[PDB]
Amino acid sequence: RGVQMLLTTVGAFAAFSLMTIAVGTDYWLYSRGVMTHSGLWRTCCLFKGLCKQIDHFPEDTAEYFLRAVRASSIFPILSVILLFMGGLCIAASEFYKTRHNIILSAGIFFVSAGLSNIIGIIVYISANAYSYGWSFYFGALSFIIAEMVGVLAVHMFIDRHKQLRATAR
Amino acid sequence: KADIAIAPLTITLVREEVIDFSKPFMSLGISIMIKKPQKSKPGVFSFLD
Ligand SMILES: O=c1[nH]c2cc(C(F)(F)F)c(N3CCOCC3)cc2n(CP(=O)(O)O)c1=O
Repeated sequence: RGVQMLLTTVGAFAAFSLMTIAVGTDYWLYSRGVMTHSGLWRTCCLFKGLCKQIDHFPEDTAEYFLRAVRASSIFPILSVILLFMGGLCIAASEFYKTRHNIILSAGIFFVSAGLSNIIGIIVYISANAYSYGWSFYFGALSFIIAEMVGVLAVHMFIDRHKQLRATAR
Repeated sequence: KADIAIAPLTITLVREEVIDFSKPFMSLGISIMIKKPQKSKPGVFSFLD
């Protein structure tokens, strides 16, 4: 009962924290002219110690569209905003459960936020064209925890719907 | 100031009017200079290329 809900809540909280850490720094690694890390906003070298915003969008129209999407991180920022909205919806549905159908829309928004985060990871992997950062693996692990939390949330929702259907008869 | 010029000087009519010229040793023309076409990132068009 409450154990699965608390596990889903701490999984959503850990996924939001790892998404924030993926937004922050150390997302990728690229050897410049010496190694240098990047966190999709600015690059920092391994002289040594200086940091600057190296997310310059200039140096068919599909290349300009892909460069515009890769600039300023349109997909993962909106994905993190949708994850925060899903966490707020799960917190509003945890206490005073009046309507028994908002959890389905919250889970649908949570799965769509996970799919958008995976799509943004695909965009950031495509725009990379030599190693990888740790925040990329942290964002992948947060995507795994988000998928498992969505499965647990829809499992609790179908269990609550089956309990309501059994209590209605 | 000179005796003979052995250099790539363009044979024109206005230069014929003052000095003389021999038969051409190498013919040429105006050509097109472009870069060598290297590999470009194809993108979404590779789904049904
Ligand atoms: O007598 C002329 N002989 C010329 C000989 C040459 C070359 F031999 F190739 F060096 C060139 N270049 C073209 C290519 O790049 C470098 C310079 C220009 C010449 N021009 C100027 P034009 O009037 O624009 O032809 C003459 O007048």
